[PDB]
Amino acid sequence: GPAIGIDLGTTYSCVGVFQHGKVEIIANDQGNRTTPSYVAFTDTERLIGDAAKNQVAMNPTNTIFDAKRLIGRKFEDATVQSDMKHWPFRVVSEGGKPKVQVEYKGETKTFFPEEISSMVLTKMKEIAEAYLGGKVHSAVITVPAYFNDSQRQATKDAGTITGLNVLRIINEPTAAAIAYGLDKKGCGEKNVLIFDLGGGTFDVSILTIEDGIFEVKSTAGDTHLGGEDFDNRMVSHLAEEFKRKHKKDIGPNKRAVRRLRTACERAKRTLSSSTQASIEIDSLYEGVDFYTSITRARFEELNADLFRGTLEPVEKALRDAKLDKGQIQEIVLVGGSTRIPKIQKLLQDFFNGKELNKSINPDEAVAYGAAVQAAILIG
Ligand SMILES: Cc1n[nH]c(C)c1C(=O)O
Ligand SMILES: Cc1n[nH]c(C)c1C(=O)O
Repeated sequence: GPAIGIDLGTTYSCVGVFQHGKVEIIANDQGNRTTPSYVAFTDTERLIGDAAKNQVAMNPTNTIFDAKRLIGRKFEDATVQSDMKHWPFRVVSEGGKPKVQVEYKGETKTFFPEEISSMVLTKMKEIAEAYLGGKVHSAVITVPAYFNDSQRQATKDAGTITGLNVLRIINEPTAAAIAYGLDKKGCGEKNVLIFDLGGGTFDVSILTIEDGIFEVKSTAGDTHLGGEDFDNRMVSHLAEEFKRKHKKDIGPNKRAVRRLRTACERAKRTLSSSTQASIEIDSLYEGVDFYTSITRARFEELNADLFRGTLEPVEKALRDAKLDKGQIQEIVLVGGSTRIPKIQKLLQDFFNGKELNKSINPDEAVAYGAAVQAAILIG
């Protein structure tokens, strides 16, 4: 082909290739194995991916993210009207469809959600082409299992605009199950729970798999819960610590809070493999450094409700599928937040000690399965 898989994610995207019998997940030009689903418009240029996310603080009204929350919807939809209230960018209506409105080269422009997503897809396509050489022609692109046909078709339109032959739109939990070979493992029916906790969304899906055929039995979750919520908890804790030690409230100061959040995001990643993380911020406020450290136990304490709370969508997906938790044959971890040991422990204890499918980087599992599926389709 080449055989290409794209996870077009709400805040991050991932691209993989199936080559010499195996998947390789592809790092972008900054060496990052996942790429922000971000597009920024400036006085001179259109930035995509890491370049767009890196200047977001400097240009928030013209930096688009979350276009996946708009794609395939109507402007009048309850979710659109609700989501709009939390974005720093303007959303407007054209023929009843939402468009983002930005400043670009000193003029006002509007873009359909599939136009922003096509720009993200083009960046993923060029990432794959730098890695492979030559041109990428086709891709499997994934969507959430709860997406309707307008959302699916608008995702496909993004691919068409990019100039990709979209071989198939497949469900994200389905691609994760394919990554683990669960359609080929021990071939009756398998009940598979996919536990997908990303940066800003939480999706639980129950699939059945039989003779290589997938059926979505139930979906549950929280469309506004992710890793960013855990970082908010750490930011409040550490802002209070800075106040206690240095008698300075950084709360009213946008830059000090943003820099604290950057340190907290990085600390949280380290806490997935170490029991402590060090914060090293130079001149956080009024020339006062903030060098400190945080333990894993403290991180878990600050997030006790949020982590334990992820089991309620698990219980609801089971009740909707009319399954007892003992009837799940496979559990798959997806999304960067599933690396958190306390989340893995809670999920494993809920499932009476059952081992978790977790050996694939969870932020890459969806693109990994999409790349396998692409290989099958091109043959
Ligand atoms: C680049 C690119 N890919 N898709 C679109 C719509 C664009 C653009 O217009 O810049
Ligand atoms: C990487 C990483 N390690 N731990 C976490 C929570 C992540 C992530 O990507 O969110």
